[PDB]
Amino acid sequence: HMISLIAALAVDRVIGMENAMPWNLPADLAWFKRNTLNKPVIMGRHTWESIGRPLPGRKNIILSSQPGTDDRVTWVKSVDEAIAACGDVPEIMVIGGGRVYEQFLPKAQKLYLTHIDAEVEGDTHFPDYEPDDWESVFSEFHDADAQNSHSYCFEILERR
Ligand SMILES: NC(=O)c1ccc[n+]([C@@H]2O[C@H](COP(=O)([O-])OP(=O)(O)OC[C@H]3O[C@@H](n4cnc5c(N)ncnc54)[C@H](OP(=O)(O)O)[C@@H]3O)[C@@H](O)[C@H]2O)c1
Ligand SMILES: Nc1nc(=O)c2nc(CNc3ccc(C(=O)N[C@@H](CCC(=O)O)C(=O)O)cc3)cnc2[nH]1
Repeated sequence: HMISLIAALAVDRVIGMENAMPWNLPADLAWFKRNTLNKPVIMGRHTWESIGRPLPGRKNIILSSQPGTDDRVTWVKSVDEAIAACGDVPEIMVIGGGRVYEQFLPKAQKLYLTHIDAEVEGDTHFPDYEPDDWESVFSEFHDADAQNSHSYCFEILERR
């Protein structure tokens, strides 16, 4: 199989602020849905709380060292257990946040990254990955518009 990370990064790899997303980009949330639908998604407990409900049409797997508090999703206590709980699927999507991205990046073969042209204060960052390890296989830039207040670029990287 294959482990992929998907994330949206503002300037300086900022991904979060006070457990929220510090921007509003519906085209990027649409890209997120398109690339995770019908796949298992692994997330940390903070990100589970920031989303606030199960993502429909996906197997939601939550990492936490503590007992689960919601039977609509699957709770696991370690990275290996989270991968196992995904079953035999072609692609596992890891959807953050910072702590969880850092643990799965060495296992990932593919990164789905949106680069957002936005300056935001953040307390959470995407991990600092070695660019030599990754080949860009897809890149699509979009200007800001009436629905998306920042320009953004969709990128898919495959591990070399
Ligand atoms: N822009 C994006 O693409 C994106 C993606 C996701 C999230 N975010 C932002 O990221 C921020 C949250 O990221 P975060 O780094 O603060 O927290 P996180 O990684 O979402 O969750 C961290 C928690 O997950 C659990 N956990 C992680 N690894 C574990 C392991 N190996 N074994 C057991 N439990 C484990 C622990 O929960 P316990 O404390 O219960 O043990 C830990 O406290 C929020 O601001 C969110 O908005 C942005
Ligand atoms: N590219 C990317 N952008 C993000 O905003 C993102 N966010 C997370 C974590 N946070 C969230 C927050 C909300 C939703 C969400 O509501 N998605 C719904 C609505 C899709 C839409 O609005 O178009 C979904 O069904 O996927 C997903 C992830 C993880 N990876 C990401 N990856």
